[PDB]
Amino acid sequence: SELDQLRQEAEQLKNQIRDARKACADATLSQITNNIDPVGRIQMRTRRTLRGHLAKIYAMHWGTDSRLLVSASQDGKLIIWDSYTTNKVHAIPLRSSWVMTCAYAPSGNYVACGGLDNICSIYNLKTREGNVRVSRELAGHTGYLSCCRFLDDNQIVTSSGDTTCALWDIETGQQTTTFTGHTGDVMSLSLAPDTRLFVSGACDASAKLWDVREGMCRQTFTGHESDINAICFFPNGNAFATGSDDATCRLFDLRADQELMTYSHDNIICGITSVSFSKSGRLLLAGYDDFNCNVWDALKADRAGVLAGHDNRVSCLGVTDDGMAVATGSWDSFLKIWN
Amino acid sequence: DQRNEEKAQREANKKIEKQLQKDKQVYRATHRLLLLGADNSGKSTIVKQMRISGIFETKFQVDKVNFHMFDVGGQRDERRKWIQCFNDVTAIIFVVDSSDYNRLQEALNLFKSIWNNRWLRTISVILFLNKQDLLAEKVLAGKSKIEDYFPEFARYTTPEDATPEPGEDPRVTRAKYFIRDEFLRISTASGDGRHYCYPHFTCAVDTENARRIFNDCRDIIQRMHLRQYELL
Amino acid sequence: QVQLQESGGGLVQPGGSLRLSCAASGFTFSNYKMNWVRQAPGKGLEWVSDISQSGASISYTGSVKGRFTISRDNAKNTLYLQMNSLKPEDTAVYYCARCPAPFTRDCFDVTSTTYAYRGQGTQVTVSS
Amino acid sequence: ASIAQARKLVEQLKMEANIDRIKVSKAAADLMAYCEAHAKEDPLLTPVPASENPFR
Amino acid sequence: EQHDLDHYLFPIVYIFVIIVSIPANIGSLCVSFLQAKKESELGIYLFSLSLSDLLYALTLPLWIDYTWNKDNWTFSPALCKGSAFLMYMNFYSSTAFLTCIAVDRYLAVVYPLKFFFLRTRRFALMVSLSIWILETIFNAVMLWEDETVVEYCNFTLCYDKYPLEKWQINLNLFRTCTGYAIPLVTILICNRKVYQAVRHNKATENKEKKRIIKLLVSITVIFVLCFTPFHVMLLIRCILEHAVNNSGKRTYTMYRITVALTSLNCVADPILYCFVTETGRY
Repeated sequence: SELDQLRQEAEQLKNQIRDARKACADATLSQITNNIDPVGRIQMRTRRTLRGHLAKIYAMHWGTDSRLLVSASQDGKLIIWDSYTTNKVHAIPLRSSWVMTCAYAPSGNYVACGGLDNICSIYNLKTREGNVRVSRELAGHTGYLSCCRFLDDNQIVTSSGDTTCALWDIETGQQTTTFTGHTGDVMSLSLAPDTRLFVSGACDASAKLWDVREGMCRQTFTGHESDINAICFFPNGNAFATGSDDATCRLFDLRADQELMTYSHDNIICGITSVSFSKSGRLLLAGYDDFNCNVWDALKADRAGVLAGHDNRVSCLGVTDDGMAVATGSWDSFLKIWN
Repeated sequence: DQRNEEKAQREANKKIEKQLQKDKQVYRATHRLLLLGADNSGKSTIVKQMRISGIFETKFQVDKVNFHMFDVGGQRDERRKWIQCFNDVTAIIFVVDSSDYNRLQEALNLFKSIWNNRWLRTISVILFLNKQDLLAEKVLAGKSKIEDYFPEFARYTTPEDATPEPGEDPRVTRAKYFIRDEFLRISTASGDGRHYCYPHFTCAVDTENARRIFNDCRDIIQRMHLRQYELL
Repeated sequence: QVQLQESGGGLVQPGGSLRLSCAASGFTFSNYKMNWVRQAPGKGLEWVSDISQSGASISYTGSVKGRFTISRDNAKNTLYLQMNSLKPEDTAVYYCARCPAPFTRDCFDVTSTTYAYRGQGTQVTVSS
Repeated sequence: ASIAQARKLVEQLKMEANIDRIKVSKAAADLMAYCEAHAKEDPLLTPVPASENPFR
Repeated sequence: EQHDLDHYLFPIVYIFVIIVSIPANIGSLCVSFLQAKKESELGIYLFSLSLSDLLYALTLPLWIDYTWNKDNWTFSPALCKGSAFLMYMNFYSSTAFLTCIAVDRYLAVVYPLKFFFLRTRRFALMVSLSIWILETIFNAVMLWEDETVVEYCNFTLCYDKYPLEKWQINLNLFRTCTGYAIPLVTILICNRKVYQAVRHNKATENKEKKRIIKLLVSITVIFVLCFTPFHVMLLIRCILEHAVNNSGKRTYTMYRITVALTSLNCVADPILYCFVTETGRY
């Protein structure tokens, strides 16, 4: 019938793509990088231990200026604190206590939360009245929100459990472009510094790079064997790292369109929950289910240190824009700043 | 000014901490329950009998104890990811229609997945076998036989520790306790005293399900205190 | 990329035997517990059997106990399920679904309407 | 519908096919050059004295 | 004073108590502070009780040598007065902490869904501080008075003589009432109620029910065996002296013996509250 030979052509296209991608293979990152002096064991200590959350922490996000931090907790709070003096500059109660992501605007005046209610709530942190209040209740998605990022003060990118990513105009609230193509539900998204491209990680072991203006998917990356729980762009914008339940974290580049290295050890076993690069890109920091985070050498694929010190599992991980600190949130209701 | 604003930051911090303590007291008092079941399981009937977008939230209180009950309906059937949020609830209220022999295997599989999950492995399950009147009627009917679907029913007898109704009729009792033991075999396969299931027999007419939930939550918290206020 | 290619589906007389294979190329095999999922015409997806790693802790659904058997060879990344003494009520399409995560004893959404790690599957028909 | 959804996989995979590629060695060299050219700035990569640290 | 019992059985008993109490008390302080970090009021109560036990362990050697040298305090009289004050305050602080921990366990197990405000770190610290302060205030009465007793054959029989102060007899009655009677009855009631609650529990297997039964009965029996003879014989001395306004020497001798039996509590309670304790075992 039509379906049989159409799937035959699809498999043929897969064969052609795989052959072309293998033609790009000349040498692995190891074969070029093997003659670089190793970074060496680096030590990072818990400079600050922010506390005040009554339940597990699900997501954190830094700001444009690497001072203010927002944390999302399932007890129903989106409280934000000043990391320098360990002071809570605001506390936001939520209509729905189940929140799985939080976003700090790149202008330090809006914050967004969203969880199982399928509604992205935007709060006005810099209101004239001085009292935080929900600004626009972004509704229309048919699934739990997994990650939201502020493209601008007026545009936001949200990824939900209904296998869709969206671009919302906050002024009106209606969707602008709907990103479809994932078979599974998307868990994490990461905007590029160029703010014209972004990659998404769903539970179908596939990484899809979208373009915000066109609304299509440019390239598709498939190297994992399990659900993707974290994704992050390399600082230059031509690579991105991906975490998964398969106890590995891989790095794909965009131009060659294939994976570069896999960062994993035999005893890792547990999955990866959050991943983020340093500003230079030499160090890849990945959260883990076994109550700790590991510091990976992005080019040597060797462990350089562990940020152990968390009681429960590590849920979120964020490196500041200046790169002077790294913050990890955990399910023990404690957020720690490492430096 | 810097000193003036630095002291200003402290006062806002203190005000937040005063509110946080006032909210921490309410959070620990209130108990959270997750309601799981299929479309025909019968969650609506019980949720109406204790009550009087996306997640449906129902609040009931008994013996001056506040209970928060969540029902997740807006999500898709895929639940391997959003079920991880409820790793801290007091208990998981599982509702199973015992009168449908075709969805029983799916209910057992869901119970097995919930029980052996790494994140919910410490959450006790208050099992609610609902709509027992339909089971009794269909057992006296004889049109549908459990032998067709569950082939271990033939070599099985009601346990001594049973509480049959005066009008239960032994076949209904045997069938009910077969379903309950089918679930309990999964329950006892893995898990220490941290994990436990509390099967209950309920129907659409039952109006005391809230009190049963209260008693089982009392037992769960009692076991937790046995562990933490070291006595165990 | 993860791929699960099924095989063996065909027309068989009621009471015969046919063997269902499942090629599993795209991931490490021995660290995943796989299932079998069927879907009859005019019905939803339903469980058939499940096998853990190393060929232990085997389970079947109640309708096909004894008649069905499941086995895996990690040396070949394959899953088999042998159907013997078929009945007209076994007409369905069989899927070689896999557990979402490795080193895990709980399988979730293996019978969901849209699953990432499940093959297109072969149609098994029984008629006189 | 099944042929409808499956066809969308064909056109999208066709679009991903006609995309200019580069050798992995060149992307590796670019990644290495970016990592090396910015090594001095990152405090995490190279421990900076306590004066620059705002958390010490 | 026979002085042979005091020269032989007292020193061995007290040195044994010291050597086993000191590490046990230190370990209990460590585990109790760790539990207090984890928001456990039982941690605060255990810390207070272990501090009392270690205070007794530290103050032991003075009284050990006192009993060794035929109950003659060749050191300064203020030293003997301070040592006696420390011993008394330790005993009654331990009693009050034991009744508090029993009441806390009962309030937590029997009523797990209620009485949240009585189970917090703030209340636990309040109770511990109040208990310490009240114990010091109550036992300052002897500090203001004199306990060194000069007895020429000269021997300073510090708090060892038949008879002694009438106000010390009133303090006898007050101590034997409010430091032992209330803790004893409250511990009995609370432990029995906890047993009743644990019996009807469903999650607890039969083996763990038996373990809890044994532990609770052991707590009660150890408390009674280490504290009943002290205050019972103290009341016996009160009714042998105040009523009558050799046998008296023997009565004071067995009173001394009861003192050593109570000294055994400082090694009895830390293990039974922290080592059989699984959480502290980890």
